[PDB]
Amino acid sequence: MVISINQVRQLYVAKALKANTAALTTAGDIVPKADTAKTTLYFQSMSPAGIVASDKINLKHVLYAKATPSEALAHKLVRYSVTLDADVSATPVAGQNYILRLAFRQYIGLSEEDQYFKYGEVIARSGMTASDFYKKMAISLAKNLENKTESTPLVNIYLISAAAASTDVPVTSATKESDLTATDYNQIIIEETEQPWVLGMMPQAFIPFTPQFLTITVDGEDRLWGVATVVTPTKTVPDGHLIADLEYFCMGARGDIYRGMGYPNIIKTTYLVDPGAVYDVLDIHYFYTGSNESVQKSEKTITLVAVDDGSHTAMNALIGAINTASGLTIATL
Amino acid sequence: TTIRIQHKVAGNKLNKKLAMGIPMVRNLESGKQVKDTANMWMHYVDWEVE
Amino acid sequence: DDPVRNKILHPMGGVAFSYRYDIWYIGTMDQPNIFKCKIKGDNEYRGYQWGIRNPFTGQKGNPYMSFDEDSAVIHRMATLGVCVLDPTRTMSLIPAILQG
Amino acid sequence: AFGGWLNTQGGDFTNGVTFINEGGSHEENPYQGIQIGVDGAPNLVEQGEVVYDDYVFSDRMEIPDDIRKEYKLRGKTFAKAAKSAQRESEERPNDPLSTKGLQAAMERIATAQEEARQRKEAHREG
Amino acid sequence: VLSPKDIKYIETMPDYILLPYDLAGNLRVLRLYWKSKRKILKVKSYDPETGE
Amino acid sequence: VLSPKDIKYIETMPDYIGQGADEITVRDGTYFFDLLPYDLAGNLRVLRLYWKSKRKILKVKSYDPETGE
Amino acid sequence: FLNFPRQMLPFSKKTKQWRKDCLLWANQKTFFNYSLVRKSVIHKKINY
Repeated sequence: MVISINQVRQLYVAKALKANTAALTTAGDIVPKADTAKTTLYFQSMSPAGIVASDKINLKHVLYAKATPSEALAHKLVRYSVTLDADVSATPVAGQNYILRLAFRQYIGLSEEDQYFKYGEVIARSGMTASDFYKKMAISLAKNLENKTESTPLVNIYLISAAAASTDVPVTSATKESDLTATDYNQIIIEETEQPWVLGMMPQAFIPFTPQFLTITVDGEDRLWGVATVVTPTKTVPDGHLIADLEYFCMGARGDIYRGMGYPNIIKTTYLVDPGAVYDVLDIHYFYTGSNESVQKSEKTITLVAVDDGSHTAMNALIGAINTASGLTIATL
Repeated sequence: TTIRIQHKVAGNKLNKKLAMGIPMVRNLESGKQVKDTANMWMHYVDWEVE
Repeated sequence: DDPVRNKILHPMGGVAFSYRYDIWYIGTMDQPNIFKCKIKGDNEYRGYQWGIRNPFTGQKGNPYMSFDEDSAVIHRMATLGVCVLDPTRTMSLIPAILQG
Repeated sequence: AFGGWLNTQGGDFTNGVTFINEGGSHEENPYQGIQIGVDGAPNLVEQGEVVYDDYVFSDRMEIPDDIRKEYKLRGKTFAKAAKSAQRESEERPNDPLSTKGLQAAMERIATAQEEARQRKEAHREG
Repeated sequence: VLSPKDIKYIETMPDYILLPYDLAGNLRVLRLYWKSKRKILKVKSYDPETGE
Repeated sequence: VLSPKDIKYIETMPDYIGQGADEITVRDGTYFFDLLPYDLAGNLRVLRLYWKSKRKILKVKSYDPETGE
Repeated sequence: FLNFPRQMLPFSKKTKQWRKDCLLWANQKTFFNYSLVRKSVIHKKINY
């Protein structure tokens, strides 16, 4: 993906801490190097084809040096609690068509003018309980949205019973009426889905929606049918696909600017980030001033990325190594 | 009410020819992405600033 | 009906700004009631500061340098307003879900 | 159109040599030539021949070595030998010395071509 | 050379008895003149009568 | 005498400049921000060099045919 | 547009929209000249 930069951004992956340049053995190692007079900070990093350093950070010219946890870069897949509005009728009115419209907004193109509209439908009948209704509409909402033949995954749709009320039973295009055997269904949960991701060419982007109801007559009045309230999300996508795209962009600042343009003829850069793991980010943002009447700042930033194992041990060892060599107050997260 | 804009490019982009792997598009005033065929990069820089 | 700026949806579908009724012109007024105030003479200042190259104007070699870096910034600015002489000649009708 | 002309400074300056091109040979042309003049009425020229002072240097002939060591020609053809004697005067057409240098050299290849015509006619009639 | 659409724009202008109008009800007329480049051909033609 | 490659150099050139005496803007409506081949007006450096070279020529002594002069 | 629209064209490609793109450029990017043998407009207006 393409990001915005403050005039440059270069990324190093902190796979190891070796404390000196003579112990750099495998690819992706990191030492934070500085001298006794704490005026320059740089990172002798072991690339897959030798040892390489960074631009030399003047420690009087840092602006912010903030390290972020891996929980702060997870997109929370939003949910909606679709229920029966009890003000119109607590029971499904036995003759009406009960239709619900999903209004998607990023479709196959980014603007909110590229839209997509999908529907679920249940004819309500006499004696049909509300639990027999949500058993009948989550199937009809799954047959249109959780289908096998759609172009892109749109939503994930569950049912919530009144007994458990915390676990979600998934409803798909293959689930029948006999598989969902429960008589206390009270809502339909419509959750976002993670879209497909390709390294460098297809960024991590999502499709939002809004469950909108249609009008069903009660005593002559065409009253809107239901209510949809944004309940708190319980599923998040990891940081694996943002940092995997972040090494793909920032390697073109230190290296070749094009990536595959003409393929008998490219410089194959080997990347170090596994896209299947979560990662922490540390951004040392600084500048370069001179000594003249033309002095002021050419602003820069250096991103260091270490692997996150649950309690951020591989990142905090890097912060604990930068704090002693350079003497900065980077907050150990 | 007084508004302002700002955009910055390097001086390297003076006559940088766009070898179009994907065709370079313009953003219209309508919102549509229209296709363009101008090989210079700076035609798509002052068009997005007006 | 523009859904890029209008983000609140109406309960009956569409954006909430679609249900807003505006009668801009009530009768004739003998002068323009709504007009776009623009300053006479304030053309927008197209203004570039640059260094040794200028990628916009296409100038190689600069006699008067602002600074010493390969850069070229555009600065443009416009002073602008509008005026409605008689807002009592104009009746509106706004949905309350736009919250005034 | 570059044929023996110096089109510079808005003006069209010639040294006298007419590079008659673009037509073709005598037998390829509808008219059978460029018909430069009707002054013999069919005065017909081809794509290779050059003209100086209404004298035509033929491209069909060749340069014998007995009239190469004398008269001091440089090209392989009489047309290509008149195309090399004008190389100095084609860039300085108003020069007094070069217009003397061109007129003196064109009379030599005139006497070089006329000697080749009489020695050929003696060969065929003999 | 004015089309009947362009007479209406002169006609529908607001009664003022970047900026298309004046406060004397006038019209901003911008004449632009430029020197474009055009492709011509220089042809050298042997006249049939003389040779010039 | 100009080639069409040389017209393409003439065509791609500066022809507009911008305001002139982060920029601080002063003066209100009239905002004021606070051997090279173009003139910052859209002109071209026509440098013309005239020089006296050397030419080898010959002085030749000949005789008039009719009188021995 | 970036500059004045390309003048090194054949005559058939100087269509209705090529001439209008030329004239729309004069509407926008023709207010500020480093005139080499003229004074400023604010200087001349003070003189009158």
